[PDB]
Amino acid sequence: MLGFLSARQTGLEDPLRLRRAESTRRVLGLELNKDRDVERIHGGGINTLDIEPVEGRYMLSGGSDGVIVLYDLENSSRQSYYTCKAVCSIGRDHPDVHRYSVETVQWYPHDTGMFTSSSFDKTLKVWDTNTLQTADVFNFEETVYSHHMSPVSTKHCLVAVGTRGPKVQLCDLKSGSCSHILQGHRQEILAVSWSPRYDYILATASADSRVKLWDVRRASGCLITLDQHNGKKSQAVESANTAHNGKVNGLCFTSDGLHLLTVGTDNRMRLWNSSNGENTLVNYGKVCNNSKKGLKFTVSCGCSSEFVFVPYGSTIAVYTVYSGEQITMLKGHYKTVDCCVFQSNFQELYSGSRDCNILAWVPSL
Amino acid sequence: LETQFTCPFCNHEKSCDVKMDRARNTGVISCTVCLEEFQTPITYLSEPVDVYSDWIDACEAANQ
Amino acid sequence: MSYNYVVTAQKPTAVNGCVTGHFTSAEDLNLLIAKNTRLEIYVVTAEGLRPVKEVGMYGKIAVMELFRPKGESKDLLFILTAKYNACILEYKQSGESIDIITRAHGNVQDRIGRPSETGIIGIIDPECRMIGLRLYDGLFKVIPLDRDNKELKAFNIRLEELHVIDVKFLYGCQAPTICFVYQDPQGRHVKTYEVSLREKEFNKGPWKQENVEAEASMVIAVPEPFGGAIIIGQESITYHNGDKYLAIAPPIIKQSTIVCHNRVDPNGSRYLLGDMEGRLFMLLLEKEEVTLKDLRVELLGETSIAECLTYLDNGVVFVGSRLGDSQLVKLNVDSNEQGSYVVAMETFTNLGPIVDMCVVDLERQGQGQLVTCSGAFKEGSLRIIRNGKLHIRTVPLYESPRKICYQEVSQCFGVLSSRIEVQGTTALRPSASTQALSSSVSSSKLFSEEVEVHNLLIIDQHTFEVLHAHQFLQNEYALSLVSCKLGKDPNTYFIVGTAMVYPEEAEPKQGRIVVFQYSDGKLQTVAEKEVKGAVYSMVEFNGKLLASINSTVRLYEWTTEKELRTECNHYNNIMALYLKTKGDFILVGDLMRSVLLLAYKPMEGNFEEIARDFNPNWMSAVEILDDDNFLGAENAFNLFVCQKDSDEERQHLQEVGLFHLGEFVNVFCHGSLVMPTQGSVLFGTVNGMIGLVTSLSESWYNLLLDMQNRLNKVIKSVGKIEHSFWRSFHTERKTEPATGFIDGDLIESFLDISRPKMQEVVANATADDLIKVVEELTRIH
Amino acid sequence: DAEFDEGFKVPGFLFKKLFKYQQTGVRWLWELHCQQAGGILGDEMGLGKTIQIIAFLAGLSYSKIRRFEGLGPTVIVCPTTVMHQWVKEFHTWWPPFRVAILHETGSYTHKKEKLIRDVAHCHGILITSYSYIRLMQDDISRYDWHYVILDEGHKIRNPNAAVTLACKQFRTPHRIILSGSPMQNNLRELWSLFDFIFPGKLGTLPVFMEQFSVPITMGGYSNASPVQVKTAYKCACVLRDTINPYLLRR
DNA sequence: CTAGTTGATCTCATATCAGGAGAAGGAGCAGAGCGAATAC
Ligand SMILES: [Zn+2]
Repeated sequence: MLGFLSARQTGLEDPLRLRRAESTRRVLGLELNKDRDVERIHGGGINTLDIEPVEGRYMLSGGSDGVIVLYDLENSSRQSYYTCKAVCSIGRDHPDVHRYSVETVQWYPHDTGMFTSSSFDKTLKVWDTNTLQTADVFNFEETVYSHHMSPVSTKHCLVAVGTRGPKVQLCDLKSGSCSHILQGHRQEILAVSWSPRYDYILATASADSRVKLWDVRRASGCLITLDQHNGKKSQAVESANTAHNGKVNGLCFTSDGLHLLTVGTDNRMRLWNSSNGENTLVNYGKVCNNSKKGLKFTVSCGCSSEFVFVPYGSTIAVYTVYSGEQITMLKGHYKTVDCCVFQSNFQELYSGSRDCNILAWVPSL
Repeated sequence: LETQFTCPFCNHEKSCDVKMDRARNTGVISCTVCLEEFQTPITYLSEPVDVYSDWIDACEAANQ
Repeated sequence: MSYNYVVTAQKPTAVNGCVTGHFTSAEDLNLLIAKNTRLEIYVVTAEGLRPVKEVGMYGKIAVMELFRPKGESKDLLFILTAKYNACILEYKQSGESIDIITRAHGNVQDRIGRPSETGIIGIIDPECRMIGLRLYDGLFKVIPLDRDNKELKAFNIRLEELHVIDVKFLYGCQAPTICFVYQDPQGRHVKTYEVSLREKEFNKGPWKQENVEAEASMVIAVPEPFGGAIIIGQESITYHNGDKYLAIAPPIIKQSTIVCHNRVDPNGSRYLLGDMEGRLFMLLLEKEEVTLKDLRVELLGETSIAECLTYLDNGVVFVGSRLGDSQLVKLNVDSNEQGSYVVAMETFTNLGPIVDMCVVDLERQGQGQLVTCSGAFKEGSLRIIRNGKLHIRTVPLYESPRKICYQEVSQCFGVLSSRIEVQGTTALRPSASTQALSSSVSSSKLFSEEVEVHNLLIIDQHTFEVLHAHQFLQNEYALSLVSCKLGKDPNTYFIVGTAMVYPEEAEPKQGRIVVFQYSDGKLQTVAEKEVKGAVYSMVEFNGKLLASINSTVRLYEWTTEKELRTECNHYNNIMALYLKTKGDFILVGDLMRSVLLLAYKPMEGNFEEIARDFNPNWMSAVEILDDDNFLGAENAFNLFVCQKDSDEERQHLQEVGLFHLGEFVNVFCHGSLVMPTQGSVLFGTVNGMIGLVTSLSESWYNLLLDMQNRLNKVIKSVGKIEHSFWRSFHTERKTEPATGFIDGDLIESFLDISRPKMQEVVANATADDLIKVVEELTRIH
Repeated sequence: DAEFDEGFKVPGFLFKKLFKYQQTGVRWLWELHCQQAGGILGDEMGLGKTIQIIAFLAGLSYSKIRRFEGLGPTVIVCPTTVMHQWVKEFHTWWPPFRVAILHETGSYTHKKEKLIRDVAHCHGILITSYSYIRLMQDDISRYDWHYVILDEGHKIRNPNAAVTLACKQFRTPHRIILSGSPMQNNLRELWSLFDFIFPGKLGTLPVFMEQFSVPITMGGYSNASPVQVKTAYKCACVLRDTINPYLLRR
């Protein structure tokens, strides 16, 4: 590493080299945090986490008990040991608390003054973070499994919602229009994710073992349907062209948005060319998941090699996205891990699981 | 008396399964969807409705 | 909010790109040299180079290539900036007036994307149908040229290979054909595509992928008579044309990797190749009646460590260097009796990577003097800089200098240096450490291819001769150096922080702080202290030694027994790389937490974290301007000033100033090169620029700001790049406008405009008042 | 020639003939074509909506934008009483379009299936009646139509009529309606028209009714409780801005 | 050939406890029987 510092000082290597190499080294040295703790307030398992995209300071967490906790991740104390204190809380005494489990919570991109939370109580609530009051509510005829706002859209502000209905809802936060729907799936839509690269590209994964990419501006259904075999087993499109041999319960675009990682209940993760949905045949081995709802997993950013952190039983499996090589198992949870969210500023990880714990993984040394 | 119950946490109908371990006098109710689990003591007169009852009561008590 | 004035005392001198062609006139042979922000246009005369223009781009020139579209009388220049400002420029001379008109311009920054490891690549189709940019992994941006744009509209073609090493356009292909080397887990392969502008997509290349050398790192597009390409790797040179597969493995190129090339002849019968060790080779293509017969490589000789090189004519080669002085060398037909055909005609000074520098009032005048550790392995040297224009002496060390400190009592400089030995070990050349008057080696009881040997050079501060050269332990890297007297004894010591470097580990676990005293022309080891990590930085702190072992900033006291005893530690750092001091306060520059205002409370005897900045800036240097202003340099070429704000929120340092310098600042230092503004902080950069930061007053800063906006409205940039965008604080995960910083170069350009333009600037005091103000601003450097 | 942002060279000697609102309508139609969505030229009668359509399609053919080198086969479904008018309009604005009528009167004098095949094979401009769409709904929809223009598209106002189903059996993204009034009786007709032009934008008709039609009409009575009228106003605003970028009505 | 009249037919639109008996399935237990698996 002194070689890295010397090369940076002498201009031999771009500082990009040191930055991404050290980010990768930090991610590889991920371990149970020696001096850090997260305050425990959820009475039930944490189903979702979200660190705000700008300044990466505050973290939302939705629990199976319906409460939403807002934590400050910064060590505002002077000690090396600190607990991520809870700033705010939609608790059981809040007038607008979710009646059932909160399954997805997401900070509004471009601004930390608002966030959103969808629950199995058939509601997508939009909260003002300052007053901590519901600015809006969208009701659905069937329970919400996931939702996502575009991390890129300066123009549109649509929330793509996947419920147990076979339709992907698009709720306009600009003047409230939840009527827009996308047809083409056949069972519950367990995951939805906007492309970080393209403004109007949305990937939706449903229990019909299919993943569809939509240009929501378009009037002609999905753009691409992901196919495991890319055409080896080709059939007229009524039941073929499946992404997995089970329910596809998780989506994640890579950092650049040029590839898509789909995890399904066939104990398989697959990497897809996001421009034509071709399977890249990256192996990843066996990725154990049996979740009946959406599975939240994230990818690394700002590193020499991209990593993907997938909940794997009661562990976090870290894989290399483009080679599939298994990095490691982060092993500190006592029950199945529901979500993991990656802090890209310091290569940190926060994992929420059914054991009512949010565990922080920090690079060692 | 129904054996499958709506989950108080995710509101999914008939998603809760009840297991009566009589040998240990414990009933375990688990939601298949949101994976919420609850364990209560049971007697030989107990039924899945009683286990779901204890779960609802524990939820309301903990939410005070 | 803070008020700062940044001005370039010395313009950047390191050449990061050089291209030749007919830019100024159809008959002129121009040499365009890209120093970091400066584009220098020379005309290649029969002797030397005649400078015809020097323009200052609002951008770091990452790409610079000349191309002649069909029907164009003379070459157009394509420049891409590090912030992805693309511009096509034309040279228009109207008598005395010289103008670089922006024929086209645009910004090609993708909103998201992983910037490629091997860096920005820019190529132009040999028939000038398009510009191909590799800016991000997995993408290949294309700017069509047949569609004559004035906005440089571009489109991305998805490239299935995500780790592309190098790419070129092939010659003699009916369609724009790219040949590129890429890395996949199976190895490195060279593949070809044919780009289609109509279908906006790749098509199957003329010849299929071929598995190339593991370190195949360079692609050279051979001209039409041969066609195809040449791939240069660490160990072999191969030539592919689709069915011709020539290969050589010259043992003479094995010792160092080839990093640059240039085509000597228009038909590519000869190429120049520079290595990192400075060796210059000629690669000859032997033709047979045309196809290619056989490849030969012959060592022409040795030059400066060449970032780039360009054959001008008549055996003259411009060797543009980033690590040393640029050269204009002559390729003789016959050897010089030492096996070398290269003869240096001219040397252009280059303050290389200014890793460290000290301001000294040598000769006991009132004038400062910068002594800078400039350059690298073979081009390492000391540069002494004064105001006389700036006069620059050079003291070649022939080894990389790392740190420098002045010991006034001993009348010498302590310079940390590093040389490469190949084998027990053998020096590759006679370096300044080996040419000392006297020498010594450390015999420490604490610890018991090519390697770096680190030395402490005691250099006489009159003659700049190496009075002494103390070699350190085997596999020991000296990182920090400070000249100070500790405790209460009167002796002044050279205190050197070191680290034990072995290949088996990523972070040093061992190191020591060695206290030397230089007296009677000898360097006696006064004291040692085994510490458990690399001592990245040390500073004298109120008579004590404040050191930074890997993540711990700790304080040592100098006892009556002349040994170092720990007094206090602070552990809340990732790695404390940079340490500064003013009073009881310490400023800890961290690798990625970016600052920490620490305070040593003497009434108790420990540190206290007064404040911190929680933004994740990766640091290169740090300094303390005032009692409550803290200057810091981020590795993304930005300056930022943090301020102690005015509860726990008081522990948050507020970034009150932001600025994009465009240079990698390596060192700050209080001082000035001269005999209205408060303070003076000189800084040294990687591309050789020396700059100067001063604090301004509020009203004056506001007035200056106003002048900056007016000049931006008046002065026209070369690539039509907005000055605010150029100076906007930029990082891969953040982008903000410049605040709290005045661009001194732009203000000082107020002199170089005609009076009507001044009146345009000063539409809403008189112009003469502002001329006086800018003159006074120029006085400080 | 007038040029748009991405490049859509509407010819100058046609574009100059249009009026300002007509040129705005051509701009709007081509924005839809870039978004690959449909719309409703809901301009009331007498402004001239056929002129806008022929001008836009002529520009799309000359501009050679591309799938298809320029404009492909398009079908215009209009009432019989105006079919001949349409061909004359084309023949006076943009002659080189091989426009053809599908009718018993017609001009083909052979099998009509051969007319569909021949016209599609030449990327022609084919005009039908709504009845022919209904009757040959399986045959006419096999030749990859690039545009579908339902002139007087209020024939689709009923979401139950066989003409509605036959017209919604087309596959192209490009669906334009030329109707003087998108809705005539109630919001069933607005929903049907929007289900034509853009299948997914407004929800399924049950959802649409239960969200929009009942609250609006309940707030259309003067004895409504204040909450009812305020909800009706809000829901009307939501429907308005949802349909704003796809109904051009002047 | 060739247009105009005559009937049929379809679409569409206008509001407001005092049975019993037997056969088919599934359930849980009980054991038999054989493969592997320690182990003397
Ligand atoms: Zn549940």
